[PDB]
Amino acid sequence: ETLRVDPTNDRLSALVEIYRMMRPGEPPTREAAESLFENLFFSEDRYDLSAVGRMKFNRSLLREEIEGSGILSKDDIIDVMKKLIDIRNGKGEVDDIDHLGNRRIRSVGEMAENQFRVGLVRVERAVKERLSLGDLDTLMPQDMINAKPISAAVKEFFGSSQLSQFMDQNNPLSEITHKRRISALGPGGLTRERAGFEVRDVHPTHYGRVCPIETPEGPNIGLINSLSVYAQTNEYGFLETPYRKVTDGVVTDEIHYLSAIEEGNYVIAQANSNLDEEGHFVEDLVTCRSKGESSLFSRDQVDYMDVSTQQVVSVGASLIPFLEHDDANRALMGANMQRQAVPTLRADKPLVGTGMERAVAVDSGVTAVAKRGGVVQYVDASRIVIKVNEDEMYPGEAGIDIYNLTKYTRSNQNTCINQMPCVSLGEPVERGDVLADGPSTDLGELALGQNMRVAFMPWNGYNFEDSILVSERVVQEDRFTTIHIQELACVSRDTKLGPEEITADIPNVGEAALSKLDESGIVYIGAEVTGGDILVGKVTPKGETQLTPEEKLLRAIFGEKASDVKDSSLRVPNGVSGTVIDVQVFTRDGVEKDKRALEIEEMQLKQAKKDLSEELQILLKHEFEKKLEAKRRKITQGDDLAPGVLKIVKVYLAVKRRIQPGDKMAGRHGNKGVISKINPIEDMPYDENGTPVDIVLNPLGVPSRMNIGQILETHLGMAAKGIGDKINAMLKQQQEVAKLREFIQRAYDLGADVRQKVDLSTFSDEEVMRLAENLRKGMPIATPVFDGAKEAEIKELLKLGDLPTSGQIRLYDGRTGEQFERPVTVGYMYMLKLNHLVDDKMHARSTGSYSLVTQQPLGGKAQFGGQRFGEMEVWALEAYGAAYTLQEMLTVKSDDVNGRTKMYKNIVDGNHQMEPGMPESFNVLLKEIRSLGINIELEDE
Amino acid sequence: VYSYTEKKRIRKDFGKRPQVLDVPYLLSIQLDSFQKFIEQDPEGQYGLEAAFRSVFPIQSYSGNSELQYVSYRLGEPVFDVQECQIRGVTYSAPLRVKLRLVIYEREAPEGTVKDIKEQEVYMGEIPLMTDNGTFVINGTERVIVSQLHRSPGVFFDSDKGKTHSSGKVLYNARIIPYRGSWLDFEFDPKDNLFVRIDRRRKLPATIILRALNYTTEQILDLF
Amino acid sequence: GRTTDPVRMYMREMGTVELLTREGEIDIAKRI
Repeated sequence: ETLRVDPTNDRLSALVEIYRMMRPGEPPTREAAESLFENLFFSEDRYDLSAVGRMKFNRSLLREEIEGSGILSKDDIIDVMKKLIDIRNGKGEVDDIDHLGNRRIRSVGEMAENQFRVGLVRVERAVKERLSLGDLDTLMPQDMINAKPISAAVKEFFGSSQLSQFMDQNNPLSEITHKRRISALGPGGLTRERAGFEVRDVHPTHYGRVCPIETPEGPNIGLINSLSVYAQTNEYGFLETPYRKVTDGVVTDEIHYLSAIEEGNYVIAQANSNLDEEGHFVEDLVTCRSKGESSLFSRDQVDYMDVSTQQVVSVGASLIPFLEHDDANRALMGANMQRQAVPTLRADKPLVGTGMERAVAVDSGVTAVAKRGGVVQYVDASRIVIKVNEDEMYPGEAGIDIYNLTKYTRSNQNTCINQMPCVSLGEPVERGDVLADGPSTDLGELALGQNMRVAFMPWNGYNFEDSILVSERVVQEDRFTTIHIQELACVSRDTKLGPEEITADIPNVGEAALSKLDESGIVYIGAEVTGGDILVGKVTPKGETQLTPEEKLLRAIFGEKASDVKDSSLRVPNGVSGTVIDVQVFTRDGVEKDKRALEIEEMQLKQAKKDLSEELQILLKHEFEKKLEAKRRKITQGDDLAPGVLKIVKVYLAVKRRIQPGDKMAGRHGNKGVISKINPIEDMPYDENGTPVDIVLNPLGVPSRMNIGQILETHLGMAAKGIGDKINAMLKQQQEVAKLREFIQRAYDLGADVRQKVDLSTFSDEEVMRLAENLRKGMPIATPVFDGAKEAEIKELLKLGDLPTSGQIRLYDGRTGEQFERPVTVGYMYMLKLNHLVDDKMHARSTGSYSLVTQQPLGGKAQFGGQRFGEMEVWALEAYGAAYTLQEMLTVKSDDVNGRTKMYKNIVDGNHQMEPGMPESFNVLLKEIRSLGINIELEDE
Repeated sequence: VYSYTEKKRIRKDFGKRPQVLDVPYLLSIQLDSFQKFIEQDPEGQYGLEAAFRSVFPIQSYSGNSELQYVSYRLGEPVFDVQECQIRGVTYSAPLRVKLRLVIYEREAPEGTVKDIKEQEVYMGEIPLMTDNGTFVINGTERVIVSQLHRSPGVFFDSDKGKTHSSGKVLYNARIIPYRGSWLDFEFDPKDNLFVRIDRRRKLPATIILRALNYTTEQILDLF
Repeated sequence: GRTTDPVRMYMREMGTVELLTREGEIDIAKRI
């Protein structure tokens, strides 16, 4: 029937028909049509199924050759048509587009290679065109090729592309979870606007390859998936996950990485399956999943078993203790939130973790890890020096390692990156040991927040919907305080009226305002500035001011002169108040350096010599001196700045944000919350011992959203702290080594058969005391994701300490001293400070700058702009009778140019009346419709 | 066995399933990909070598003057990572490619060449990956996120009866390359097979068959 | 078929005239 409807009769007619389809209007011709068809699919230059493409093509056609060619053939096309026909009638299955055996993974190397090849083709075009006229001795292979296209392509990819983004750096976990992030968007993928639900949905093939919960909720949900903990990538780019091979009945320890399409062909046992100490399943019927579904299978039926119970989740999802007790929505929220925790002043530790904190802390290069074992030779806040053990020493070298710690620097999110040593002098360290603690890390453990004594009770509406009541002791201990380094640049350019200057002479500012600036006009280092103070003093030349009358007169009266320079000094933003910790000066090559630039340069040169000289002293002389001349030349070489800009001064401010109502806190279980009140320590609930609770959380938050993990986390949290408290006592009275060893050993055993064994007998008395001192703040506990601590074990640990196993104590009102009825749940919960500080979100405006084409206020808080009173707000005003409110909102407060100045004046003299007028945007619309050939006018003028 | 930094403070461990495979390096996905891109292998499989081999050799149309690629190397970065962050620059390595311009003597189909000009030339600066999977591009640390995209090959994706009344299933095949145009086959409700190229106007499928130098008789012989 | 591309229409209209024959340009200059 296709032939019946087919209009063509010969090959040339078909070629011209497809030519008319491809290039309508262009008359079809023999040679052109032939070339077009031969270039579509059968020319290697303009068509390529990659090796993976050929492999998938040959697999889908049931061929037995995994390799082949990159261009299509007659056989390939005809076989595709034949299989389509077979699917139409025979037994054919629609391919699942969302199958992870059908979706490939592209990484940075591949995409960069593709864009480099794009640059190469667009340089070869020029190379060929130039070669069109071959020469003998006038051209070289340096003039036929231009680097600009290749550089432009590479820079366009790496700088301005959807798949290359600013690195989320407010956390170790945020960095690590950004680096292993999968996105279906970008050039070659879908679009968030028209992706479609089916692609967003979780697939049974995501199991162990793509996390089911770690994904952003919003416009692009299910399109920004994150890689699972154990997931890998094929040579071809398909995600594969590990499994332990099962013989007849023995679970072997050999690991096979199975891809999605291979996963169906076997039945895979669960990680929550038992083994009788020899590899055999205890139960004769085990739960498996064969093809999408799961069922029970005989012991002698399974080919594979899950490598671990953690392998379904991502790294962030696998840091949530008691995840299995949390609703999937709330777990999604919890992972997303803990990606946003701000590093506080002192990283505490998770008192209740999952055991994945060490992996995240070390794998992300936020700490300093020993490259080679040895004995610590010198420790300082800024560096560590290791004397390598001779076993790891290479013959031709000095066995010394110098780790230079990153001191207070700025992250992409304006947080504080700072590395502190975590070792003492003369201590033995082995390869892979943590030597310094980066931001939000405690002895190599990821420490995103603080473990706080929380009580679950209402307390007077101060935690009403999700609000949080916080004690003043929490603020006093500065345990949710953060450092927020920020850059501020003053750039002096070359203007037409004259070059800009960074002098310290600034008109219309008194002696005191310029006290913080040195002679060269730049603030001092360490100076505590306030919102409004000058940082860099700058002045721009100006002329032909065109003074008005009754101002010429005033200047004449006071014998004053109008300055020929206007003030353009860099001032501290209003509200911000920190200390100046760093100043950088970038001077153009030709310009002459100022006093402060020269002073900075000498400090950098001496520092450079000091670092190089110390390196040689600690540890070669030829490389030392050669590097000193290179380092010296780099320090004074002069900076390649933008065109016109004469000199750049960057000032780094260091703020300290403590805590306040409006700051968003969160636990790891999706329990959000904004601090509402900060309470005096004598107003907080307290227990029989007079110890107040740090935070009070509403218990009505828990039941509606089934995140029970937090409650569990609280109980275990209490239990953990309990152990520490006991240890604390045994350390305040110098009891003995034996008693501490016995109690700590008893605390590590705890009943149920746990895979972890700790024998304190091999711990020397000195080591046991160090362990006890590290455990006096609480006993850290690991509760793996789906293999956590059972409730009975929590009760047993609560019993080891003298805490009740119900998890609830009787609390008293600090206000009245009366016992709260109905004992309340108190414990320790890991609270995080999220990067949603009310410092950065409060914003107000009376009048300010206005938009250019439409005479309306501007955007939010960076241009000091106003709030959008959108269309739905207008509807709300209309539904009320508020017609004067609405009119003033859309005429005098926004758009009427003459109206808003009159309103400002009228308010100034206490006459709260307006002359509304016509908004300027309607005038713009009238001129725009008239700018088409449409005559629109106002009647009855 | 307890490492020194873990002997200081041991985390009590619940959980009963023994560990058989430890967590891999968490940043392998980025580091391995960029290593394969930047490192040069003695094969055209991966990276800049693959790109050069795939397109860099060039022949002057009707002139038979050739420009061929020998090897490449990455020059030392001018600045370190920290200096790039401070000044504001892309942590990049220069790309120096060895090229050879071979000139063929006129009327030499055998391959006799006049001369060869072998010179090393500069082809842009490629941004480098720091030790932790990041790129500093203009002094700011950037991350390139891996993309999950439809794999090349043939896919059969009949609609679910959402097109025509009675919910008839119209089957289709689609060839997706890495580079090139798309080639779709589809069915209409009247049970006819139609070819479509780069998602343009529909055509009867047999047209493509005729375009491949097939007659009606052998077409029916095939199908 | 049909197209809206102005460049395609220009190509259509201009390509109709045969390019030239040597000694034809000389005769055209002669006519000028």
